[PDB]
Amino acid sequence: KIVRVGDIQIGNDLPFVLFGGMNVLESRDLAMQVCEEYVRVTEKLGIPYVFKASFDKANRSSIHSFRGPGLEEGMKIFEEIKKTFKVPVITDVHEPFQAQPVAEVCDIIQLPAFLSRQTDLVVAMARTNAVINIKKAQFLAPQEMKHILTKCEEAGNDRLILCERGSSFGYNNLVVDMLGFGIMKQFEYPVFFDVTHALRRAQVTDLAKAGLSQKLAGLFLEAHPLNKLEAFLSQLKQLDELIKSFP
Amino acid sequence: AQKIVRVGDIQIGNDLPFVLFGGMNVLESRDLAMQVCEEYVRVTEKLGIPYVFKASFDKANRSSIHSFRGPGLEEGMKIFEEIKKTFKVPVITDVHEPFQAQPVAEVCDIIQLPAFLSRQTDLVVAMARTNAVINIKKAQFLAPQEMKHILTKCEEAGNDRLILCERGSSFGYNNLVVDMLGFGIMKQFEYPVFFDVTHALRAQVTDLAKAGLSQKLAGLFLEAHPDRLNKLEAFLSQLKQLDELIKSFP
Amino acid sequence: AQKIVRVGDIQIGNDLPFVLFGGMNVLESRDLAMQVCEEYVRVTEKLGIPYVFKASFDKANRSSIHSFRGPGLEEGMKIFEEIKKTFKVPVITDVHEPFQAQPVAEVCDIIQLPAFLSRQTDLVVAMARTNAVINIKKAQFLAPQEMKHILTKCEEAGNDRLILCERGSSFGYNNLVVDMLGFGIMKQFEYPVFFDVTHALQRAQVTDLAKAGLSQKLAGLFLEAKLEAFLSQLKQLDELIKSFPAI
Amino acid sequence: QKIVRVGDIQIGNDLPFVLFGGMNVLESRDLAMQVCEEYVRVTEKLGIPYVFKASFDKANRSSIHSFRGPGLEEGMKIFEEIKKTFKVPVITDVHEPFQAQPVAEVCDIIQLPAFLSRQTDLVVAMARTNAVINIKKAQFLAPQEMKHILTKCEEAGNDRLILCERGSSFGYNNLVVDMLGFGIMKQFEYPVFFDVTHALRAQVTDLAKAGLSQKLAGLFLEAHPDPELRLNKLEAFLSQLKQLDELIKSFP
Repeated sequence: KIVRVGDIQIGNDLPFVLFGGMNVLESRDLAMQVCEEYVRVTEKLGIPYVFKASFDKANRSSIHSFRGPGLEEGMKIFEEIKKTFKVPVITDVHEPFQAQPVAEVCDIIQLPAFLSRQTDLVVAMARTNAVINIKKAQFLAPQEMKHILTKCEEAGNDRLILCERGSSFGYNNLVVDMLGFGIMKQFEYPVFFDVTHALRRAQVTDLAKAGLSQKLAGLFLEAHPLNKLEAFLSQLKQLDELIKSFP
Repeated sequence: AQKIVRVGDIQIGNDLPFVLFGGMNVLESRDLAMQVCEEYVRVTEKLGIPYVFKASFDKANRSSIHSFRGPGLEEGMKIFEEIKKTFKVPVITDVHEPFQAQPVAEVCDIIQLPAFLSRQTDLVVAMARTNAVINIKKAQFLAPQEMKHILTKCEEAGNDRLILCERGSSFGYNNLVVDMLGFGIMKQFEYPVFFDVTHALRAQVTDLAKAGLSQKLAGLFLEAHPDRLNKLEAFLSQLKQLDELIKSFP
Repeated sequence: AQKIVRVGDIQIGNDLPFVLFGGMNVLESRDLAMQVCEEYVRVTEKLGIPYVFKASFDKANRSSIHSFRGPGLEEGMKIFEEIKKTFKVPVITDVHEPFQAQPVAEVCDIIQLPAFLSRQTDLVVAMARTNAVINIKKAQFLAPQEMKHILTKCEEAGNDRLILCERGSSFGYNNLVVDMLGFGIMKQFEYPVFFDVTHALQRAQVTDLAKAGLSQKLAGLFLEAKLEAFLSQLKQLDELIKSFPAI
Repeated sequence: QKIVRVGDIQIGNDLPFVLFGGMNVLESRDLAMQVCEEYVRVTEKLGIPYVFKASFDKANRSSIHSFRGPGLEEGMKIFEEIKKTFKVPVITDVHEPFQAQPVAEVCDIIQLPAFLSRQTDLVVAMARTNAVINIKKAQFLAPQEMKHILTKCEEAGNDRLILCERGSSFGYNNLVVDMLGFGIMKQFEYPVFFDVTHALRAQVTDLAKAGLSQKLAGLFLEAHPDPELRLNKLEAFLSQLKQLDELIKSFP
């Protein structure tokens, strides 16, 4: 029900926790800059924070023309971010062997939606007793999440978080079914919602709001310099406080 | 520009406090309706929620024949006059055959175009004559953007007093999903945007209504019964609180 | 066991050769109604394909209050009487209001119950009372098994001369996808099942779907318009699929 | 319209359909050869080109425990037998990039799983082996989106591609097959297959007839001795499909 990561506490009954950061570690310079701006706002408003970014992008369109810095170099950037900002990090691992080294640097490891069924990957990630973030596949029903949490508990990892990213709706279109948050919460694991990955900036705000009204452990953001974050997160903190106060 | 629609002392719009279209599904008995309306008027007066009473006089799109449909038109419009007298408060019902558009609008301030029938011309025009306010139900197979053409018809049939209702969307077979992004898109057409929470499917109703209201909406559509009605106060409290928050955001 | 619906000297049935319900969208003009039907009778006569002329005397769902609607009831009937006289062919039309069911069923052999109006009791009942053939249109939001209620309504109201007709299902927004398994599911109710090839759209594409729909062993086709070559392939296909013993 | 040749088998949307049939997974050395033998007898007797189908690992499942298959090295020895015994090409699914290379050494056609059809590394590894790639269409991807994966293979060294249809997402835990999908995917000129058994009763029969009426290059079947399709009942059903394929193919 509650998941501790350093000193940050994560639960559906607790104030929401930002998972914000980048799509991909472009450079060390941007990683630090993005991360610095995020801590500044979140510390101002009193929102517990974790830095998000991939080191590897699987779904690219070229043999080698930019998945990001890779396992060795990405890990060195996460290591520097942890030093400077004393903040937990989160990244997603793609191949089974990477889970072990990555869990040593990264506090939370993410389980990509497309690969969420692959047994071997699940187990590799569970072995590391680091906290696993299960991304919910767009062709999957909330009930199906139970089996993914089971393999995890059977491999002896019971620090798990569900992160919703929207269901498939006809061709190419996605819809976020809000009743799914509820069905997922019965599993007693913290639930998150990925807002940027579920689809102007008007939409992102509306959808983020609509997610927190369902009473969630937290949120995903890929923002990039944005720097209009203060107005946005404050409304969310206000709403979340209202929402979590309800019997 | 955002649009404001006015009825018997009531301000309905996307930027204003949310309005309740609440009552019962169908007019079962002249007595039961009073009961329900009474309980509604108590909580709404308290919470400062502009309330309109809601109930259909005929359940046409029935599942089976010989099933209870309701009191019919005339029988039913009487029961509407009684609630309207006793509780001094507007009424909304759905009208199914074009001919009944005028008698009904004599009694009811607001008339509701049923989803299945939203596409068909004769009835739309018939409601637009009555210079009443037309509650347009969105159908589960219509895209939000497609609401534009129903808006257009009514405007061109001589009514500019319009509300859109979201009722849900088709999601495989016998399942409905409510796209939150839809409200954004419909809000652009100006005209208040309401949400039917009941007909979008216990406590899933509370979740869904909360999700709705976060989108900054003109009002809710909602159904209750003594066999539910009892836990109305606790439910609308939270909602109003949240609405107070969303509507104050700059 | 499977039901045969008999209209004129024509048999309709999921086992009997397919029947074309071909014709036009709206009765544009008398002369234009005659022309289309002439071309249909000739081409369907040449091949071995039972034919029934289809058309609307009223377009109730047109976008804009001012856009052409058709000849209306009395005028619409006079063009159907003329078609009957000239071509000695049964007709099908859709009925929009309860009071129409009788005068229409006096001229028209088959009456069609449009989707959207497909659940209104007062029209279904009105239409069943006329002892014409009911062509029940399948709504794109309604599951195939859901067609029992509409059938039952009709049966109770005193009419078992029924046909279900498939126009597609809602797939996300605006898109319609035709669930081939639907035909099996509706087939079990034993009334003749048709497919609306044209209204399953929004090309060669109409042809492909027509082929796919006919491979499921169907009472007929619903088509609006080399028509001759189109049907000839379909006639051959219908012949192959219908000679197949059960596996 | 391209034509993919494997051994003496022509594969193509204008050509006679090709059966990619076998079983779900290599439950054993024995059961493999029993399924293959039945397919081969009915194949020769009907004269329909045939490619044996079996997975060597069931990489995703519900529970971690128990059965997933023989494994890579074990599983390929079965494929060694089957090739040697019955003179028939084989097809399996590759799940990780390091596998594509030793899998192609034995299997004539490799299958890029639906879920992993987007992950570049697997695609590239496979396209290096020059063996035929059968790209599974993802349940959440529009037929139009199959161009990018084709382009990833062809720009990578390999233009011997098959597309495959497994059904699209239709609500929760439920699928529909879009028939207009076939005619869209065909516009890319590679051959297009339908996986009737992954698209979900004898309603597999009905789907296959539905697919084959779209003038496809071919089709997927799984059949078993005892389901915990029936392996002994293929002839009457494959026969019906050939007469239908022969018809659909003859049309101008």
